[PDB]
Amino acid sequence: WEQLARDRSRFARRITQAQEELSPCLTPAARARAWARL
Amino acid sequence: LKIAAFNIRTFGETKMSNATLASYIVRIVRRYDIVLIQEVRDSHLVAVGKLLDYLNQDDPNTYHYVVSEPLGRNSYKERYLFLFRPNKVSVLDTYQYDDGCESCGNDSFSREPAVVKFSSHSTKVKEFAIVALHSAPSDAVAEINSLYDVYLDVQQKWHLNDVMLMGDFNADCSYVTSSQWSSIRLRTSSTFQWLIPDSADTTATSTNCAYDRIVVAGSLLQSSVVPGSAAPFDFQAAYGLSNEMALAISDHYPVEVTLT
Amino acid sequence: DETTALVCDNGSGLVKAGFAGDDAPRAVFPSIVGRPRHQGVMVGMGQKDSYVGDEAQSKRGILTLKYPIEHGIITNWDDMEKIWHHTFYNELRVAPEEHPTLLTEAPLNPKANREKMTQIMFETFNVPAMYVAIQAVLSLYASGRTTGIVLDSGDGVTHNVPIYEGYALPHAIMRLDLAGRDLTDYLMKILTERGYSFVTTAEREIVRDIKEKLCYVALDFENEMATAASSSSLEKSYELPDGQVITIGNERFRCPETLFQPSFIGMESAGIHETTYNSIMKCDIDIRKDLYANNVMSGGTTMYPGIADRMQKEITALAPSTMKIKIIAPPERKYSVWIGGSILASLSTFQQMWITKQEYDEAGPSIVHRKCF
Ligand SMILES: Nc1ncnc2c1ncn2[C@@H]1O[C@H](COP(=O)(O)OP(=O)(O)OP(=O)(O)O)[C@@H](O)[C@H]1O
Ligand SMILES: *[C@@H]1O[C@H](CO)[C@@H](O[C@@H]2O[C@H](CO)[C@@H](O)[C@H](O)[C@H]2NC(C)=O)[C@H](O)[C@H]1NC(C)=O
Ligand SMILES: [Ca+2]
Ligand SMILES: [Ca+2]
Ligand SMILES: [Ca+2]
Repeated sequence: WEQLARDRSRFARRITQAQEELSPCLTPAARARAWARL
Repeated sequence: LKIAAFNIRTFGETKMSNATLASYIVRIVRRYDIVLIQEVRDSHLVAVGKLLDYLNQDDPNTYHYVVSEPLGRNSYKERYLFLFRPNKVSVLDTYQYDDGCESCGNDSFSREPAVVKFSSHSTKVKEFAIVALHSAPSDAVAEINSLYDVYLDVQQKWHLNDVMLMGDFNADCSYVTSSQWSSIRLRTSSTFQWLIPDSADTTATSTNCAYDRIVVAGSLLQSSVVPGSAAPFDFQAAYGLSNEMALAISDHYPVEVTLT
Repeated sequence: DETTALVCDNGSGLVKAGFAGDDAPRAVFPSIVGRPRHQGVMVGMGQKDSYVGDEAQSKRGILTLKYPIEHGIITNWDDMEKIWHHTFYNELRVAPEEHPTLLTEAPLNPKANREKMTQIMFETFNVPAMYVAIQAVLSLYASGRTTGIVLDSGDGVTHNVPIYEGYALPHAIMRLDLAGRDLTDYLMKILTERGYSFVTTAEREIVRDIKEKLCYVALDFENEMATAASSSSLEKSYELPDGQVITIGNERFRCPETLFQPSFIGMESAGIHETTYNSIMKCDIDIRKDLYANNVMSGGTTMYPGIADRMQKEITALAPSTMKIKIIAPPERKYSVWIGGSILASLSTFQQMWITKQEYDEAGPSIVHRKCF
């Protein structure tokens, strides 16, 4: 179960990489900025 | 009530898309209140669908169906298709015979019999089962013999002695010789009447083989059979066809019987 | 099992379904509902009113087939309810009332379509929460950026979707109604012109397989058409399941060329390279540098070998001379929409973005516009 161990942590790393990159776009302030844009 | 078992050689999209071959097949089916079609080579049930469209153009409930998944130990696979008139009979229950473990190499049938319990208010027998078998030619003796166990199985599940077993058994000529009949319990047991005899010709070719059979067990079903009604239907003779066009339909005749 | 959020990517051709947190969808099956044309049973079964996905495809002969997602948009809600019922109960083996459910929508999905989607999830399926994400936006997220322009090409529709700071720019979204099944049909036509016949159902479904396996995008089309006869490597052989062996030559790259030259199938529309350029030129001049440098390709119809290198060429030709251009073609891009949905729904930040049953019960279907954008 070694290819799986590598794949699980690879995806876990993508999610933590998305917490950094994406979450600042999903803050109530940013969504209000985005909501005003349209 | 008229019942038939008809092996239609390579019954698929090509044969049903042919307006001539479709005409003759539909005319044959229309003779019967119940008909078993064997050798259905129909990956996506398109031929079966096109046949039902044809049969149900005017009244959408002329024919209802009981059809199987593609059956076979190898890539070569056939379905069993029951077509019946729902105004003449009803289907109370159906099941595929459990012929044992395929992966073990112990399964008794290449194409496991489809089994249908019928309600027939118009005949002496009110409830009876039909067991379908298109046997593997080179395993005919073992498979016809195994239908004895299928009968016992029908008895266990439905408490029903009134069972019709029919289809291309390959039950003559090279595949079942005179001496091998004593190994087949379905023939050696007095429980079973063989309505299609050894002398019958069920081949559209120039061969003389009683390949296709109808076999009946139970007092009521046996007493419902119209004496002498069990025979092959020579569609070449009846439709004044050439031998070439006859073979283009099928290399087997239907075997039919009338109940009352 | 009983808590984890669901991700359902609803495509014209294929439904992609699984659990938020997984790196791949559990279930991928055709977006098809089939109903029996006649009364009958399969041996050992009761009467079925509908089949969905693989079984509907494999039994299509005795059924009337429905494709309720046309060019990315759901157009039949009775059929779509049975696709969703199949997704939850048959494919994922979950109770929808136990699981928050993220659905995906086409870019510029009409508001009525959006609302009916939200209504069904809450009223028909009793989901505790739900969200609706633009498919192109999830793809960009899965590529690990919040700014860029996505080319999403599937079975039914192709879209250019420019995205800035995590949100689509709707006024710059382009829609080309040329995609997978148009390419399959064109290949079937030109292979027929070569002198082959696809008549029986068994022989008509394989043309898609040939397309997915042997087709590619020529870097220079004009050049490869002249080299066609000359080349020793172009012609390839494909074995049918029955035994027949057919030969495919210039048809390999002529098929997907349709993406760049829609005229091939009688469309007066502009090619995917032109729509990509036109999409960027509809955006603010201030961000185009970042768009040009982040072309992310998505969906099964971007899988053709060479399409990445061909986009590079055709856009460099159209763009300003010194513009830094980069085409990203993720190996996972036939499931990038779903995977992006799995990541979004796994974020702690996203847990207050869900439309809850409470919120839907107070606001009604029109809530979807407030919460999902
Ligand atoms: N390797 C491949 N090469 C070319 N085409 C491919 C390949 N793999 C899949 N496809 C095609 O991609 C299409 C499926 O893509 P996708 O799953 O993204 O579409 P969809 O979401 O069902 O449709 P849409 O996004 O248009 O609503 C089909 O037409 C399929 O034949
Ligand atoms: C419908 O079926 C018949 C029989 O299979 C086809 O008939 C034959 O055609 C071939 C070549 O055209 C001839 O060599 C045979 O002699 C014909 N056989 C018979 C028995 O007539 C017929 O072509 C089919 N029709 C269509 C339109 O496909
Ligand atoms: Ca078997
Ligand atoms: Ca004969
Ligand atoms: Ca899609």
